[PDB]
Amino acid sequence: RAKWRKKRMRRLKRKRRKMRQRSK
Amino acid sequence: MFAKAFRVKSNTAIKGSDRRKLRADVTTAFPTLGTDQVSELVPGKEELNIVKLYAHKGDAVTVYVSGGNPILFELEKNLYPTVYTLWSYPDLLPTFTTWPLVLEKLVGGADLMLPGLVMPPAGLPQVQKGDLCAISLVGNRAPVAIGVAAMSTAEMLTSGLKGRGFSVLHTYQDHLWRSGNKSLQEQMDELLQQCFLHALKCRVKKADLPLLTSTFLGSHMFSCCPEGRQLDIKKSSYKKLSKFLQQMQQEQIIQVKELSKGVESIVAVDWQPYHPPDIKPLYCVPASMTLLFQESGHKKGSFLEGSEVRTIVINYAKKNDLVDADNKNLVRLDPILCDCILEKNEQHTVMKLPWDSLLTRCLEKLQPAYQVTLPGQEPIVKKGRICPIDITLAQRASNKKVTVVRNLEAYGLDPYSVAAILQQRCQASTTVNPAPGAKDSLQVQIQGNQVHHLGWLLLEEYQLPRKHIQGLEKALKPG
RNA sequence: CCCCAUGAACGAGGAAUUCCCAGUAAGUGCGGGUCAUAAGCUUGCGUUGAUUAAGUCCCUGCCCUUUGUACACACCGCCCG
RNA sequence: UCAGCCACCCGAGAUUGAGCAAUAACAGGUCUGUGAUGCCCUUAGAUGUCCGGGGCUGCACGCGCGCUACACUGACUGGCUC
RNA sequence: GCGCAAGACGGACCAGAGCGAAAGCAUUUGCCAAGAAUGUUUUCAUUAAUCAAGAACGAAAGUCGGAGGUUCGAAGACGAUCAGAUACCGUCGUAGUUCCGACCAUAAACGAUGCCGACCGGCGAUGCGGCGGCGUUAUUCCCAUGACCCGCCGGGCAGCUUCCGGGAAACCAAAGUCUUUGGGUUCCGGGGGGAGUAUGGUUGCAAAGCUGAAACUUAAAGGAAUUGACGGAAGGGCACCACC
RNA sequence: AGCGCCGUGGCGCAGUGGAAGCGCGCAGGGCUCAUAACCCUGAUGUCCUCGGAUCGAAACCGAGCGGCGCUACCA
Repeated sequence: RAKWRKKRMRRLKRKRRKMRQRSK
Repeated sequence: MFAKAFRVKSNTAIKGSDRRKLRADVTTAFPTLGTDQVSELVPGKEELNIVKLYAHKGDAVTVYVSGGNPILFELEKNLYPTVYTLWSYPDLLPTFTTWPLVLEKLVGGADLMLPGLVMPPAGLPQVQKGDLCAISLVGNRAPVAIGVAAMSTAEMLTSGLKGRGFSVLHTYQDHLWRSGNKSLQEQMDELLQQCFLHALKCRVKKADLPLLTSTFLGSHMFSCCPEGRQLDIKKSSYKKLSKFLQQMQQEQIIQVKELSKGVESIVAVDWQPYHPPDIKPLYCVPASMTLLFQESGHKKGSFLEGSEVRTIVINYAKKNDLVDADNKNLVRLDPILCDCILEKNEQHTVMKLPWDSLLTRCLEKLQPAYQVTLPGQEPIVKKGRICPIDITLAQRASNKKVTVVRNLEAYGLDPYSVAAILQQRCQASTTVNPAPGAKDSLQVQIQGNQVHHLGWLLLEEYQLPRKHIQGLEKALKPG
């Protein structure tokens, strides 16, 4: 379903935003 | 107050006004030093919860908690500090030192009698009736209890020491304590080649293998820490790694080669928890043998290692002069040995037994037991054979298979942690349910046929012996 | 098949369920089939001959109308992590 | 006031019971009823046939049709007529 | 049953009715400024249509400060159902729901139909202003005015109807005036995935927003309507291999 | 240190004397095309031991064993 994979995408993106920090 | 294990009815998050009132009451109770330390123990930016308990006796207790730490507790009435909060801030309450004989019983939740406090080791400063105090000892430097005075100190000393001086509200190792929480080529080539050759020699420092120097330069870690050695080879006299490999290879340290891909490959010249548990076997003396052990000091119920049973039987065969004269390997059986260690068909048949037979019979007549030391704790003694973790497969509902794991707690494994780990490993639904027999015993149910993964979990992860696990052949695969 | 003996379970049968609307259920005997000797089966035949219904979709099963459908090897379908 | 439905009379009869049964289909049962068959196997110590014996009938167990009864409107014994 | 307090919310009246650029907007009373339509033989005399850059407002949730906490209530905690429910049901209940002050700029923000203009069949209704018209009423006669009643005119929200014509069809008096193709203008799509992802840029306190690829992958994905078959949908209908 | 409560099916329990059952479990079956649940049938123990009362009992006296709890604990 759309709403949920949009959500999952935002989870993943937040996680990627954490794993790559401007300190790296 | 807490001497029994008590459950929790509920947890309430406190609004700002009630919070301020509560802190005003703590400041009134203690000195204003409380408030100075409150900002540490009760930060304004942190959540403040009250834990509502129902006692077995139907009493409503409340335990005030911020950040997981129990801080103060009350029944209908004035707030009292936990022994842990008081260990951190001992100056918030007056103190009373008690005689040693009371100590044991003081950690049994028993009230502190008057005579305990004027005998010469004890001491008694000045406090009014109703005031809250820390119970202390001579030979112990932390408060073992929290209690309230039923009599003023003067009245205590004066009366001839009869009746209850201090009601013991809280103590060490009661249930509240057990809860405990709620939910430059010189310098640079010297450093470099020192720590870098030492990180070219041992393991994981790689001994002798063809490998890239880069990987090794970026390998600064040993034993989960950096060498503090961080250096770039750009700090050396070698503007290239090829030159560094020209020098370091010249020293009878490394040998060099270039891969067809272009990396520089060197072949060196060779120049929080644990998983600890402890298990020991034991022998319990049955009634029938008591006579045989009378000389050793052991009665019915006494737990003995095999070595002690052998020493006691040998000592019994020497002291009663039962060792045969012409053969020192034989023991002539008196009425006591004949009664306890001989069968009914041998009752008058066998007059003598070798040491092997006598010792084996004496060991088999005793009740099997065992002792488990789970490190950090005192030994726990159990009766019977060591019970293996029991894995069973059941067909439930309509064609829905379940794996049930039992006797985890025997090994000191928490059913909930294991259920979680298994939930992540197997990737299905796990539950923790009550188990047949016993009392509170728990079993872990996984949805499926998972047994190989239990093989992975128990044999590999926790490194438990294969003899302690049961029912692994019914598994889909060996894993 | 026939004569004597032997003479046992069985005291109207639990959940469930089958068949049936008038010369009908049901009792009863008879003929044919199979058959050298054979019907506790079957297929027909008469004889004695009712209680209750002339109603309904509750159960079960299938029919038609409207409706929804991402199914059409058709819900034992398709399909998402 | 149309089909037809209900009561009664006149009557042997105001409901006799079966057979045959459409367009379609089922991947229903049928190599074991066919000198009806496409294949496969067997083909001379034959999966052929005839001869002589055994076996489909076996018995701690379930599930099925069916018979017989559990008695006084009955069983037995004679007698009378379909 | 009597009183008291607090915070929310304005039932019925309420409609295919009104008002607003859209979000949205219903207790009384006053104050403050707007606004469409209508009326006009008033005035200016082309001042106008649409809009990159750039600006104003922008539901809910969300975020910071403050106040406030009745109801409801994510999180959490139990109790059940269940093979399993960290779910539907139920008891408790944090953030939030409310007000004030700063952010956020996204919705199936939908009429899934850009805006201005011209033309093209009827028919009843309605809302608002105007015009005209017998007759009733506010008691009996005269004019006002209001309530119904019968029409006409101009805007509106809609409806029904039709071989106007469209259209793949559902349907549409606009989605009509389209191979007989040109009234003006802005935004914008190019098989399906990959992806509204990666990256850079930029806005934000944060969650995110705006701009936005490729490598690769794939013969379809899709829209209307048509017969089927199915439904734990709504209707009927039959049968002693259904029941009474 | 004691008092009570316990010592009855595999699992928990009833049983106010002629003297063993209730519920789950287990072997079967009925419902449905079939299984699971659902229903219906089979079955399931010196009643802690020792000694005693009692015409005769898990049911009543004591000696204990253990284990429960319960306490109130003057250590």
